[PDB]
Amino acid sequence: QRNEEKAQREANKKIEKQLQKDKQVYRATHRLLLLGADNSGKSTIVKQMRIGIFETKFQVDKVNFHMFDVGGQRDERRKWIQCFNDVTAIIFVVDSSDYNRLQEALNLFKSIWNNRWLRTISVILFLNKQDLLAEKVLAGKSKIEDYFPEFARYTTPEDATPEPGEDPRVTRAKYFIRDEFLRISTASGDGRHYCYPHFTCAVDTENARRIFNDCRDIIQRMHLRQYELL
Amino acid sequence: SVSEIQLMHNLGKHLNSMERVEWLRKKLQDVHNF
Amino acid sequence: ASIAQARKLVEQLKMEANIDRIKVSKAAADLMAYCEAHAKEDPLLTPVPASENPFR
Amino acid sequence: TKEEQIFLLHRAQAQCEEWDHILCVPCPDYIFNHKGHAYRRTWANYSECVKFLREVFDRLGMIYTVGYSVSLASLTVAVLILAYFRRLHCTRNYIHMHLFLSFMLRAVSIFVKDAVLYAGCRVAVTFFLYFLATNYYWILVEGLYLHSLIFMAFFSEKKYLWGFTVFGWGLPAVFVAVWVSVRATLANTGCWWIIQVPILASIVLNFILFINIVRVLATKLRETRQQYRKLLKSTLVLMPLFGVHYIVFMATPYTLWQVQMHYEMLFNSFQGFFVAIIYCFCNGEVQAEIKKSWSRWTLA
Amino acid sequence: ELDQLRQEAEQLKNQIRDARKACADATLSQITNNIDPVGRIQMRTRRTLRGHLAKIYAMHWGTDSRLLVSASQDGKLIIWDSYTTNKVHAIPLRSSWVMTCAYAPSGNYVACGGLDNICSIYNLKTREGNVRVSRELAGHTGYLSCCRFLDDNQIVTSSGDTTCALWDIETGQQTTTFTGHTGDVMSLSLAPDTRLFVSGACDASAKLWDVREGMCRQTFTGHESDINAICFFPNGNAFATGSDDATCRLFDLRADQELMTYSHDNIICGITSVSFSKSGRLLLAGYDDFNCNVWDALKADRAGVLAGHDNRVSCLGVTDDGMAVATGSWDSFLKIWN
Amino acid sequence: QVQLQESGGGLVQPGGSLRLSCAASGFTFSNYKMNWVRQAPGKGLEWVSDISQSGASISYTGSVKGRFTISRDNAKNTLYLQMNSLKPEDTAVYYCARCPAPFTRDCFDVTSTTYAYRGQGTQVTVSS
Repeated sequence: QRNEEKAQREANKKIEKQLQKDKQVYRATHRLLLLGADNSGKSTIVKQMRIGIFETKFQVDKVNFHMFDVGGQRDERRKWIQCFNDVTAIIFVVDSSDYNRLQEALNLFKSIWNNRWLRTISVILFLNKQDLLAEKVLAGKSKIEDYFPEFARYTTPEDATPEPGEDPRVTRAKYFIRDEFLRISTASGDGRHYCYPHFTCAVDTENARRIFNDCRDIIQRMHLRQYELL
Repeated sequence: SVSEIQLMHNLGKHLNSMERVEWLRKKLQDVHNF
Repeated sequence: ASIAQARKLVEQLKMEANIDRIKVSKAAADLMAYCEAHAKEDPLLTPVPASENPFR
Repeated sequence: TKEEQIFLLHRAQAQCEEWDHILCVPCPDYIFNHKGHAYRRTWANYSECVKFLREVFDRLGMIYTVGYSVSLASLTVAVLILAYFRRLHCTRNYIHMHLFLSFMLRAVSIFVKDAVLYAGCRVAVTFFLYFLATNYYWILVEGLYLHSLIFMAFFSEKKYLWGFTVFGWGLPAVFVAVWVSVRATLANTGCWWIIQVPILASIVLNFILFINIVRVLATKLRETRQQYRKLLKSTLVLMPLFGVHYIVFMATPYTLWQVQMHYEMLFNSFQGFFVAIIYCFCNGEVQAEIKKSWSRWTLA
Repeated sequence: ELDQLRQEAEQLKNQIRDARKACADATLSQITNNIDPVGRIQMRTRRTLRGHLAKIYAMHWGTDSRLLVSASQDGKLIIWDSYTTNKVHAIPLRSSWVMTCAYAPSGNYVACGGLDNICSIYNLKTREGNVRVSRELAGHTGYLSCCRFLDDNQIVTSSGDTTCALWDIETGQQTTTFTGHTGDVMSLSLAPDTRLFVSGACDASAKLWDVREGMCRQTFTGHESDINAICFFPNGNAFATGSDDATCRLFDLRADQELMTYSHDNIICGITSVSFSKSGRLLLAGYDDFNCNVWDALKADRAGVLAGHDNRVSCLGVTDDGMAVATGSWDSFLKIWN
Repeated sequence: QVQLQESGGGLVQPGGSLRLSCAASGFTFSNYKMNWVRQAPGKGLEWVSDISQSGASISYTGSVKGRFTISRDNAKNTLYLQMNSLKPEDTAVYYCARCPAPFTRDCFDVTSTTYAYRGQGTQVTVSS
């Protein structure tokens, strides 16, 4: 009978009530994909936010984040990466010291940037293990020109601000690796997505807000991208 | 100082001083003759 | 690790080697039979009137 | 009327009844420059009285009429486009349609003044004053939206929409109704700051948000030659939206009066003609929407 | 010795491949040349569903052909009623991330999983205030790409560790494992008899698995890129397969050949989902180009096109009665089509 | 059936030369982006070089930059590599690889352990 059709309409009221409040929390939270190599120190940064997928949540200036560490699956990442296209920003962590695996990281970044489904999403790059690179250059056994011949005849860009008590020798090397990352970011130049490189180490008691400030820039830029204000 | 509103008000004030133009010219000629 | 699976790899290809295959022309004719069998009763090939349709 | 001016001189003549045809001396109130004096065929000097002794008012008629004609036509085929499938964004299309609507009411109320001077004399002018106040607040609301989308910590969109949607209809209605008190106080036989002070406040508040919205684009263009070119092309499409026409002449109360009429009527009239094109016609967002919606409609 | 096995394997493959010619005595095109085509088809939308926040990845019809469930990446598993456009249940998950969903033939249970590697089974007829997780199928190393119910107890699952698995929900342990695939297995379809199922993986090849035995009965191949979708011809002697090479391929189980390739020169984007009609004439394949092309499965000609969705169409389904087709997409709108 | 069967490669003195080939079959060569990947003794898979569907955007790992030269003949459906200077670090098995998707500008998982579309590989070795 048609009486029962009213019963389901009453059930839909509770269903709709739950979905509408669930929409509020869903839109409030920022999804972030944490990507990186085995030796990158993905797990190290998760220790810094004291405030087989591993999900972490941190409150910064009372805005809720959710950062997804995926370390369960096989190396083949061509069909499970597709699912992180709605994500706000891919936190791509890389080990600066591991020069042999640095090119493989660069190639992984190129594939993420030029992916069809991840074309619209910006990648917050963390050049991790900056401190560990610092002592490695003073050793002077491993040389970048061996793996990257263009480094030999490369000077520091003008937009460089070294930290106090930093050798200029390391500063050229430090800003070369980011430059190599940012080479890919400009090649497509469609303004759809934007790499945000940062120089970080283990002793850094920060990055809770470095992701906050970068993710703020994409949320601001995504509004302006609508109006045609840029 | 709003342009539309101010202009409207001013036209309202001047509305009188529009059709008396002819009459005005005649009276001016009369004063010249005087 | 090659010898672990290669021994059983030849044991995998044997099963498909021993399958009963006839002329693929029959398979085309076999799909003819089923497509026409339920064509008259499939409401996607031909429009269905809104009386009996449940999506009107 | 000429008839009334003749009557006022005739009343002055009957009072005099020496009479010189104009006065029985401060330049007479019943005519003239009234801070001047006339001096004494019997000799007289009325040079001070005639200091002021109009064509541009009739000339201005066609200037804004054509502009608001193309403005009303352009937005009518622009508001309809916002009723297409999707493209009903909170961010843009839930404020742009309201902004576009406030042009319709203000544009149509221009033609009422020409006709009536339809509705009663007091009501026709009160609808003009209110509909003009909302158009100068809906431009502020637009400015108070993008500046809220940026300087706020992200933005909880639609948490504060009702708050600013009423602002573009409510506050001007609150304020204009105070001017109705003035209408009761006023004679209203002749049928003619409170109405303007808020609007002058709206112009300065909207402009201060325009220097806080292009300054942010200064930061976000250099750090991404083409940069310098891209900033001004981006600023020109934001130039009409924030209503920065109004900032120059908002101070000057003088009505000089030539250019205040010629300039502002040209832009305030054509504003719809270059706000519909840059936000509903030219943009790729609806251009990409219309090219595929056209194919979908003709698909069946 | 490694070279010895590689060389020895080649003659076994060579004799298998050589036999396939003997079977290929003609092509399907000559036998289907005589038949008149279906011609113009005009599928209209009926019942655009709403409710989901994030992209719809997966959906499934029920046996009644009325209720359908779909999973989206927001972490809601809500069951609609097609005719009344109404949400009967809205089941929260633990993992926003879910790549699969299946509705039990009984309709008592419902399946879903993704990056947790858990095909979580939910009770719909819970007496309590809210539905509860019956049993977590833990043990897969990789993401679950597709799980489908055999019966109230038996469920087959494909993971991202290149292994299919049959599970028993009462026991709560993996009974049969399917090893053989090189690449990540993406999709399943059970046979009508539910004795066999086919499964495509990221190696451009499908494998027919026997459910009881747990061994690959036959290996299908000929696709150029990663396969995405797979569905039986309703007879259960054949199946189509969508892949990233932007073609569908009909494969006969009995003949062990690839009869037809469904390709148009214009289309350069991969197939995400595939399904057949009840007649098995209208092969409707969902593309990455934000549309769903209804292929004629006999003649290999695009009869029609269903240009509904804004973003990519992820999942397809046809009703068991064969009234309608549903199309979950990345725009979060399940549109029901007829 | 997708298959990449290589030819050439073997023993050569340091500073020698080797013309590798990657005769591809069971798919259309013309639409796919190809790549070279080498596996050093006691190391993970490593990327060598690339070709962008027409020979336009070719790139190298930097370690082998300015030494090797890739070409393709779409008519003959073959991939090529050139060797001019060979170091001890270069002794490795060389797998010819194809990109997964057909009309793309991204290649994922080509240095993975069990990638589907990689060849049997040729052991290129340099020694006395």
